[PDB]
Amino acid sequence: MRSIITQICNGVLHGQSYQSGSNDLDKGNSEIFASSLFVHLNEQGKEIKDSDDKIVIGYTKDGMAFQIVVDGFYGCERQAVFSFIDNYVLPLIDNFSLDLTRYPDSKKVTESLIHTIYSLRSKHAPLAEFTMSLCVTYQKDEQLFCAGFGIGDTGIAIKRNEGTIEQLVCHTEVDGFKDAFDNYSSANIDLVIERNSVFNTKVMPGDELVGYTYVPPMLEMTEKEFEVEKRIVRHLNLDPGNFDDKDPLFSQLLQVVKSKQKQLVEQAKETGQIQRFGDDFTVGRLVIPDQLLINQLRIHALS
Ligand SMILES: [Cl-]
Ligand SMILES: [Cl-]
Ligand SMILES: [Cl-]
Ligand SMILES: [Cl-]
Ligand SMILES: [Cl-]
Ligand SMILES: [Cl-]
Ligand SMILES: [Cl-]
Ligand SMILES: [Cl-]
Ligand SMILES: [Cl-]
Ligand SMILES: [Cl-]
Ligand SMILES: [Cl-]
Ligand SMILES: [Cl-]
Ligand SMILES: [Cl-]
Ligand SMILES: [Mg+2]
Ligand SMILES: [Mg+2]
Repeated sequence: MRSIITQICNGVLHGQSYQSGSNDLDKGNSEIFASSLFVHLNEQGKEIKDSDDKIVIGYTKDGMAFQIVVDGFYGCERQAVFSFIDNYVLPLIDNFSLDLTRYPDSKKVTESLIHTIYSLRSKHAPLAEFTMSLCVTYQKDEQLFCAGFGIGDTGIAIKRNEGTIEQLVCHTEVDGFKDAFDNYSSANIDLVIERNSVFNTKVMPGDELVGYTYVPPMLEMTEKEFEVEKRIVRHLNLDPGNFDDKDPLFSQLLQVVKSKQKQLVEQAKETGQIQRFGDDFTVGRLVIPDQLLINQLRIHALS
């Protein structure tokens, strides 16, 4: 392993939360929070499974930043999922960044990467069934860019230095399907790619990527809905109307989620009825580095 991992979270045990803290190596540019928003009450309004989510954030040996957001389907497979990401996905990231620099069409480079990941999964990790988005930075033409993709229900948003929030990877929903890295979706990888998210964008130091496995659904908006041959596909974005330009997006998302979750739990308790809703909740932050930090990380990777 030549990449530098500054934050990692392999699930969290039921009933617990995880807050990573900052890592001094990348000057507090990366953090993870992991918990569960699952609520299950009896009729008293009294409370009644571990997380399958994983986030990895770090830098290649070339100092390029990456974030990987993963959501495993099934609790009995979670170690197969977490091992697959370590053993097969992470070693691809450095060459992905180099191929984005070296080839003219980022869309072809990313489609090739997605095909490779399904092939490795088939050959080496049949029990790793999971949705995933990822992104990496790369340098071209004396500027910095970020490219990646998501298949399934994880998302990646970006808060730009000037304060604008944009979606890079949307949460995709397809009627009657759960598109994913799994045996079933591998039958038509190119159709799966076409209806999910691939992106390529210029970034500046201080732009802030926020990856997440889940948010309470009233906090998303529908960016686009379209039909495929007949199923409806929905692209769901974090709704920027809940945010402002001052604090980091990671800070504001945790605050807006926690306020919404206290409202949901209060409503659920007061109904005098069984209630069950919510899911595992894992959030990663990655601030795009400046050149000085990129150079420091390259040195650290060598020594
Ligand atoms: Cl590695
Ligand atoms: Cl660590
Ligand atoms: Cl913990
Ligand atoms: Cl399960
Ligand atoms: Cl392969
Ligand atoms: Cl093989
Ligand atoms: Cl095998
Ligand atoms: Cl496996
Ligand atoms: Cl480009
Ligand atoms: Cl397969
Ligand atoms: Cl296909
Ligand atoms: Cl909505
Ligand atoms: Cl810079
Ligand atoms: Mg899920
Ligand atoms: Mg899951």
